This record gives sequence, structure tokens and C-alpha cells, in this order.
Amino acid sequence: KHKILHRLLQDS
Amino acid sequence: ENLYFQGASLTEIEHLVQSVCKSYRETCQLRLEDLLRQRSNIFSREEVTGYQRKSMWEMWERCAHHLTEAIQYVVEFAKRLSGFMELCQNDQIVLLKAGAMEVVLVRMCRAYNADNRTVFFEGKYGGMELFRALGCSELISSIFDFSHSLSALHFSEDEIALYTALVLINAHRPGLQEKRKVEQLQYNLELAFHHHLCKTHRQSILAKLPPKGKLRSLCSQHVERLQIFQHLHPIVVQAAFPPLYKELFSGG
Ligand SMILES: O=S(=O)(c1ccc(F)cc1)N1CCOc2cccc(Nc3ccccc3F)c2C1
Repeated sequence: KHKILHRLLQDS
Repeated sequence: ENLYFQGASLTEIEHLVQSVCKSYRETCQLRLEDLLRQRSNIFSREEVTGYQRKSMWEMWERCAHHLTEAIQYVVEFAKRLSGFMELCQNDQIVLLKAGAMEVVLVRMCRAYNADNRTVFFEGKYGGMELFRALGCSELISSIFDFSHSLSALHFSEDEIALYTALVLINAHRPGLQEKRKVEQLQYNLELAFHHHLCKTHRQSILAKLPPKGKLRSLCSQHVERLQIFQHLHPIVVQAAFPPLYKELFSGG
């Protein structure tokens, strides 16, 4: 259930 | 939410070419100057044998991590692309899940040397025989053939920038909620790419670009071979494959 894209997209 | 979600003027398209080339330059992972300089640095017969003697799971883990590192640079490229951050999160993830591997497959032609059919891998250049332990020879041969075909086009860095922006911004991807916004951004990026080719007398490359079905076929083969490997070594995938790789290719 790995979800990383949302973290990369929201990290600024 | 962005100028490029509507019709853009010629001056706005010129501004888009520059923005895309900038986004690519700042996220390209490896410098073209480095890749060309390292061409003379080739794995020895001893080193090739060492990679062939690695276990299938060890080689899959290494290649999955190299792909994930490449994909992380594509995610940053997408984030810098005009209009991409103004799309909804559902659509950004649809576009990245479908297109990040396709962008890596295009970018990798820079690291491929058509003179001796070698790729830059783990510090040196090696042929497809370097990957023999993976047990997916057709997929490796297909990836090498693809890089060879793109190498024959003699792409500039700016052409790769514009072509990869268009690979990513594809309004046909299933699952897009704001399809009309993506269609307009794609239209403007298509104009930017074609404008640049027109200006540089490089329009002849358009008929030579690979069909979309070719990138799709490579992505499908990778997922198919991964499913075979996962059946053989499920705990290697569960315990040692990168989380982003699993999110993109094995549904989490
Ligand atoms: O391992 S790589 O050096 C490589 C370089 C050249 C090849 F033909 C193969 C690997 N790296 C960079 C090239 O981008 C790609 C592009 C595609 C795939 C992968 N990996 C991969 C390959 C096979 C199985 C699982 C996998 F994950 C990578 C990863």
C-alpha cells in the first residue's frame, strides 16, 4: 500500500 | 489556473520553450558532458562476469533502485513544468504513474553509446550482457533497441526537454478528471516543441519519432517481467524494493 508520489508532490 | 490551460500566443509559446528547456536542464539527473566523457570507461570482461554471477534477485533490486532514482528526477521535472502543479493531485498522479517510466526510457538514450551498444551503468559503460542475471533478456534487448533508435535521431538537450514534456502531458491517459485542461496544456507543449523544431530546421525528426505504442509496449513488458520476478522472490519485492517503484509498477 506504498504511497510516495503524494509526499514528493506536496514537499516544497 | 495557468496561462497554458487556454490558447497561447506565439510570444507565450516562445516563453514555454525556454521554461521547458530550463525545467529539463535543472532535473536531467546526469550531465550530458559527463556521459560523453565516460564513454571510454568500459567494464572489463572480468567486471561483466562479476555482474553475470550476481543472483537474479540482487540484480533486480539494483536495477529497481536505479530506475527509482531516475524516476525521482522525472517527478521533479514534472513539478517544474508549466501548468503541472495547477492540475489536481488525482491527475498529477495519473500522469506520473503512466508517464514517468516513459520519460526515463527517452532520457536513457543520453546514457547509451550507439558506437559499441553500451549503456552507462554503475560508473562505467556495459553491453546488454551486463544484465543477463535478471532473466528478462527480451525486455533488456527491447530497451537497448529503443535507445539505439533514439540515438540515431541525434537529439539535442532542448529537443529531449520538449519531447519528454509532451510524453508526460498526455491527455489520453485513462483516469484524468480534468481532461480538457490537460488537452490544452498538451496542445501548447506540442506547439512549443514543433515551434522549436521549425526554428532550428529540425522538423524532419517528427516522422522519425517512435509511435506511442512503442513506449507503451516497453512499459507493459517491464510490468510483466516484474510480475514474473515477484512470483519467484515475493519477499525481495516486499522487503527490499523501493516504495516508489512499488507504487508505480506493482500497485503499491
Ligand atoms: O538499472 S539501470 O541502469 C538499466 C539500464 C539499462 C537497462 F537496459 C536496464 C537497466 N536504470 C537506468 C535506466 O533506466 C531504466 C530503464 C528501464 C528499466 C530500468 N531498470 C530495470 C530493468 C529491468 C528490470 C527492472 C528494472 F528496474 C532502468 C534503470
